[PDB]
Amino acid sequence: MVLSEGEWQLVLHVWAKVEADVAGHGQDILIRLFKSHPETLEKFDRFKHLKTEAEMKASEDLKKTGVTVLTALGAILKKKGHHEAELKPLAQSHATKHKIPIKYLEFISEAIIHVLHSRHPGNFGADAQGAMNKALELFRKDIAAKYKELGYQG
Ligand code: HEM
Repeated sequence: MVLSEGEWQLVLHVWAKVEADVAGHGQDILIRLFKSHPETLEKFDRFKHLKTEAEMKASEDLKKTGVTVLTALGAILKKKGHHEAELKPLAQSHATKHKIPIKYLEFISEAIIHVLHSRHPGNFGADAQGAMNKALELFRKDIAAKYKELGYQG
């Protein structure tokens, strides 16, 4: 697929707001994911044991991971499609080391869209949510293709 420049503009415009508070958006998105699809919290050996949202909010580890995720995703979105090199290392560790199914990446894409919408309603109308969705779908289609080349396709 190929996003038009106007769609990338809408995606990078709302992402610039996310970047004013990366750690906070990171926390929100992961808790959103773990509350919605708790089985995903099992993939994290570091803080699998967290029982409640309050515990999750107080975990420094969870907040660092959220920043690592968002920093890596933002470097991929900024490429505007030319992300081949950033994807490789990412696909290899999630398919071989952590064993993350494509399905789970759909769940987090869903959590990212939920949070942008709640935090940024003015910059996240229907056209901007459509563009973000296109950008995340593109990301998942290329990572799934790389999983396949790596022998995992989950
Ligand atoms: C926007 C999607 C995602 C991005 C960009 C992302 C990015 C990253 C990055 C950069 C790291 C650190 C380096 C590495 O291990 O390769 C990481 C580690 C990890 N990721 Fe992801 N990830 C994504 C989705 C997920 C999902 C959906 C799961 C879980 C259901 C997952 C599970 C993990 C685990 C278990 C680790 C290790 C955590 C720790 O021990 O430090 N990731 N991820």
